Amino acid sequence: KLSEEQQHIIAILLDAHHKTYDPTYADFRDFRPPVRPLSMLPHLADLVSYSIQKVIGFAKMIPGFRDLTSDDQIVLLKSSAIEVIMLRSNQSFTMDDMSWDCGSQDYKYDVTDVSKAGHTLELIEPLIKFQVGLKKLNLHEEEHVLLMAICIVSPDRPGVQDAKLVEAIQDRLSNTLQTYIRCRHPPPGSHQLYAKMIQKLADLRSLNEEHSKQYRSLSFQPENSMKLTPLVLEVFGNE
Amino acid sequence: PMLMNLL
Ligand SMILES: C=C1C[C@H](C[C@H](C)[C@H]2CC[C@H]3/C(=C/C=C4/C[C@@H](O)C[C@H](O)C4=C)CCC[C@]23C)OC1=O
Repeated sequence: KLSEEQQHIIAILLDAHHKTYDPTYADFRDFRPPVRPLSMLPHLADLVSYSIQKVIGFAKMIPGFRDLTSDDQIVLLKSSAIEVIMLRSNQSFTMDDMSWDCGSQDYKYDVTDVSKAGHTLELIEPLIKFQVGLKKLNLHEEEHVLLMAICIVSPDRPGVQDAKLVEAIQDRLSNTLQTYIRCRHPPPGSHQLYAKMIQKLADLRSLNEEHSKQYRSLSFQPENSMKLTPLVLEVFGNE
Repeated sequence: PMLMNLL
């Protein structure tokens, strides 16, 4: 059974996500337009930079997150940002044609579009696999916002100074997720759900290292870095 | 850091 406290955590996270994820995708209008070699780079940089902003907003609402030192906040967000973009995008991901569908043809991103941002099949192949895996878990929105939160507040990130504090927050988050599954997620959806979810977090780590490699290689070309946003360069292309 | 200011 969920405690009041645990219910309080979920309500907050659903409100946090709903404040920061717009399923009408109305803001996409503002991005540099998409063109269908590196013709999708300006549009997809804009999309990612916006999504970083939304992720920061979400992260801020996580119970305990604001109470961390400023430096630890930055470290958690810099390392997690792309992983949460990948988690959050599953909500626009469709298994009919393996694409992210954001309401209109112009904001429908398939494999070729991701390659026109400059990325290779070595990233794209595992990314789609991940999205199929995650979509087939049929997560409750409660589980989806908890997984994003647990992703962010990871004590085992390089650079983390107060790991015991980060861990204290993660555990409250983890036990909440675990208790939700048992008493609120019906079987056999509940069958091995938690371990599979934890396994997704490992996949993201791996996906992250492959994003980092391809991001470094591409944004070394100053012509490509120019096409980025200041926040992207600050979050990805820093240090 | 504009990240710091978004916090
Ligand atoms: C300039 C880039 C592109 C690359 C993006 C990677 C390859 C992936 C990760 C998630 C993918 C997508 C995510 C889709 C959305 C739309 C919506 O669901 C909101 C969500 O925040 C999101 C980013 C579709 C295009 C390629 C993306 C951005 O990383 C970079 O640094």
